[PDB]
Amino acid sequence: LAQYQKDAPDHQELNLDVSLQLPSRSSKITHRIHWESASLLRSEETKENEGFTVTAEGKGQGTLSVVTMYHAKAKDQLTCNKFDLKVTIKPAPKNTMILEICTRYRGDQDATMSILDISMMTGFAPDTDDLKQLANGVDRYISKYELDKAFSDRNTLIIYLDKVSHSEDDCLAFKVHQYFNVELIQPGAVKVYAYYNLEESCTRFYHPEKEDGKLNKLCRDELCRCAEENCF
Amino acid sequence: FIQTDKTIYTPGSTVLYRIFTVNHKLLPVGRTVMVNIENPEGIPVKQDSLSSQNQLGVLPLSWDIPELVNMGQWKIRAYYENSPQQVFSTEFEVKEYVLPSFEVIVEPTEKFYYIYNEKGLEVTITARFLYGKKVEGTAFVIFGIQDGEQRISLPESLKRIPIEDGSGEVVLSRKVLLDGVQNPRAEDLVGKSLYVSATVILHSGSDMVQAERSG
Amino acid sequence: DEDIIAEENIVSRSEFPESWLWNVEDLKEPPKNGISTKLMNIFLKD
Amino acid sequence: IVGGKRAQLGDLPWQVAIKDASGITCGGIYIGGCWILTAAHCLRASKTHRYQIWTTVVDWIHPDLKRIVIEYVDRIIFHENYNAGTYQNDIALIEMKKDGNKKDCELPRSIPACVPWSPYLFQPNDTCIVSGWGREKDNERVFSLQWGEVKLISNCSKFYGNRFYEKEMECAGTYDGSIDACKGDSGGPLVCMDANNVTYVWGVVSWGENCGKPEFPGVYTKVANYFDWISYHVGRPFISQ
Amino acid sequence: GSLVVKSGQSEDRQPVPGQQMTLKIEGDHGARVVLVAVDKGVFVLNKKNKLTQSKIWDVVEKADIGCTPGSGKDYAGVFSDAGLTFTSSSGQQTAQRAELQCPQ
Amino acid sequence: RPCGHPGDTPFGTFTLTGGNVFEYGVKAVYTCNEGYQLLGEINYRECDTDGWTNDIPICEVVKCLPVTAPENGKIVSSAMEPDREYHFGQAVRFVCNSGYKIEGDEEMHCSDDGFWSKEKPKCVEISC
Ligand SMILES: *[C@@H]1O[C@H](CO)[C@@H](O)[C@H](O)[C@H]1NC(C)=O
Ligand SMILES: *[C@@H]1O[C@H](CO)[C@@H](O)[C@H](O)[C@H]1NC(C)=O
Ligand SMILES: *[C@@H]1O[C@H](CO)[C@@H](O)[C@H](O)[C@H]1NC(C)=O
Repeated sequence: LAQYQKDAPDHQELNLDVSLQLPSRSSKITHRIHWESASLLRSEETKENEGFTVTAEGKGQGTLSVVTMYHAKAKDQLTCNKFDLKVTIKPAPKNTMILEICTRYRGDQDATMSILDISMMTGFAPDTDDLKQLANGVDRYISKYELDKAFSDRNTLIIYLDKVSHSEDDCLAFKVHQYFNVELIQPGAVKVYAYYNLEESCTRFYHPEKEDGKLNKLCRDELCRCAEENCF
Repeated sequence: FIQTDKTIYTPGSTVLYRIFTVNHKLLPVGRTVMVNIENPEGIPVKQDSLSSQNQLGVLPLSWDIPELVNMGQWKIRAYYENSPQQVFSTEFEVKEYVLPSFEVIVEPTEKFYYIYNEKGLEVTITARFLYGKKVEGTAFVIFGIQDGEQRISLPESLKRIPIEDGSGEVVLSRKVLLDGVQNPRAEDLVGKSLYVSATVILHSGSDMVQAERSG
Repeated sequence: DEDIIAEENIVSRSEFPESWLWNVEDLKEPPKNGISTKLMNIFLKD
Repeated sequence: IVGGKRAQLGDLPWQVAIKDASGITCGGIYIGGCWILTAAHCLRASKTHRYQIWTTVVDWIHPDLKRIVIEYVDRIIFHENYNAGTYQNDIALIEMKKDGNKKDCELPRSIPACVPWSPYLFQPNDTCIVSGWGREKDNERVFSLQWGEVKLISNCSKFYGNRFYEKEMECAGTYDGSIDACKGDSGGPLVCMDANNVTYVWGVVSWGENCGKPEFPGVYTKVANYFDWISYHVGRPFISQ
Repeated sequence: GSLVVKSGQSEDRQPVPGQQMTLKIEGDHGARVVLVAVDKGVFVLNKKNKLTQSKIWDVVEKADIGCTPGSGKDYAGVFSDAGLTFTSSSGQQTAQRAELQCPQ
Repeated sequence: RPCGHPGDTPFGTFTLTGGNVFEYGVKAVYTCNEGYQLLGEINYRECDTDGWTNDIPICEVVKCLPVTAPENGKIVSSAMEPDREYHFGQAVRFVCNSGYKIEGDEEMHCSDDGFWSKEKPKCVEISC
């Protein structure tokens, strides 16, 4: 038994030589799998998607895993996956318009506390009287910080909601006045989300009668150029 | 001793770290050190064997992070070549992030909660920008009870408070605490802990920070 | 216009490192009660 | 390069290196202005900014640091009809960026190597020189720049058959000489000299096969067929068509 | 020894983005000092695994060979529990230690 | 007219010459760290009426030539394997085969000079 522990042999020899053999020329990536570095993950990347040949030789055992990373098209919505937002801006009956925002939670239960992040269009500002009327109770909240600012330099606003319904749309509206006049008006935006998760949000843009939120883009297949000026 | 320049890194950035090589008297020495980079799964992905000689006990190294990578707690494992049984480690998180530009501090009045305190756990929220100036905004504070690793949120304890002059206060009432758990016997809560989560949003709505104080 | 810096004369800030000043300095100055003070000039980031 | 001798700084100025973080991957050739001619197959990263370009390096371990100027990579240009299976249309362009202070990139060392316009300029059995940083025998080595003489051979379908395309490829190899660029020196220059010693880029190292066996010569993608393709991207400046 | 990093200029001059500043470093003669400047935003996201002096002394104290605050059951236990081996020619000696780790 | 920040190159530092703020007429000289060489004759950037001088200097790690195993000996240490460049810092080990004793320096690392800290040893038969 003492001679058995003497003639005791250490470990089964591990020495793999794994060569990537490509018909084309690039560099020469060789791999020496030894006992001292058996657990070392040896990753080799290849940009062309193709059948190729792997040639291993030597004593020992190994595992080969070919895993290809890519970009897959997504049917499911990447933006506004958990919230529906519809924003409309219409001329009210000096230029004043009416902004209407209707949101609905896409869940089984009601949404909790949410944030309405409203950015004005360049040159427009909310009506002070209208904000105070929305802010009183009714499960809404506009901070004093927002309500005290003058009509000028009031281009951002945050309306706090105590909850938003999942059963139907909760809608609000208020008047917006044109305090600055510009030939090119930048579209405003509204962003709804729940306080416990900022990633699950929805953002819509508005521009006085310009479909959706988007600028005049020219798109085909993947590749879009800006078309936000005169045709010629 | 391993020192990384930061605690968290984005995919693509370079990790700069120094290994200080001393003896049991903490005096700088020149020896050979084996370094292993290890992914959150546990598989070593980069081994190396360097020398501390002519380096005055300081060994400057760097490791490049691939673009496509698995997030989570990575590890650097070093050990002297002569002593492979004494393995020193440091972790660094890999994650996609942006700087919050401000800090939120959730500070309870006491470092504990007396089970028979009717006032409950009063917490002060202090938010200030990273350059010192205070922060005006709104904070959503919510409480929870932690039992080992099982967290039970208390929906009734949700509060919305104004952050005025960089400071706010929010109280978890004892009644809500007892009502949240489905056990009238308060003695069972002894041995458990409370955690507080606060989300502060600027009035501009351009930054949001969630912070937590558990245990 | 009048009384304003032209657009081309404004150099935008671009240096926003999360960590920097990964430098090495040696204290070779004549000691004062065993302490050697070294004044080091650094350029702050943006 | 199997055979050949160690290159020295003055000999082949038009040689250009491409080195990533993990060693050096192939190498191109300077064709004037701020443009480099390489193979499309070797570099295939839409994460191009890290690629870096070295010139007049000759030896990878002890540069002389004198006039060893290296330049960043601005933009890559791949052939639209590149085939990955047959290695057809294996050509690509490299644009080197320089600061806005100077209009162009001034590299006073490397010499342009012109572009061929017709496949009839040079014929087989002509003395051509392919040079780069490849691997002689199977030895890794590849520290110092190697160059060697090769001959163009006609109708390469005798050795490769259907895989070869004479309109878009060209074969150069020495019988029993085995002097053949191999592995690491892909996309490199296949340079041939004229009667005036005007230096031409007849081809770039495409795919080939295992060096050594004279019954399998190296295959290089022919430059003269893609003369008009380069002109569209780099304009009409430089050498007379 | 000691190592202090402080302002190498006056306290009227305020730091401005890009402005040169002087850093006063005072430490032991001949010591090699390594530096690092980190944005505090990093620590707002993660403030763990940070190198401090307290953690260094922690590692040292965890590799200590003593296992008791003091004394022992006998005169040999005092030496063994305080991380010492006493051995006299007359025969008074401490028991052998075959455990790298302290008893639980 | 103040130029921009000249930018930090990896494994290197820069000093301003002729002034204390990135203004017109200053020079920014670069110098790599220990174990890193400054390849390229261009090492400075100068604030002109437009911007700085051409591009940004580069710092590369010095490399050491790979060493084969001595006769009747093998090298089974170091990094991820064969016949490759060894950059600054890395170290190798020599262990002679059974029946052969080492005759020189057993360890060595990649020194500053792009050369090894010690010379390659020999493996001689065990003799008493
Ligand atoms: C091959 O090329 C050489 C050029 O040196 C020429 O002399 C020889 O005749 C050629 N042989 C054939 C078979 O074309
Ligand atoms: C090309 O033609 C035949 C194909 O039938 C081929 O076997 C031969 O080697 C080539 N001949 C010449 C003159 O190139
Ligand atoms: C061209 O190269 C040959 C090669 O020896 C040389 O003799 C000659 O001088 C060179 N120049 C011209 C104009 O032929």
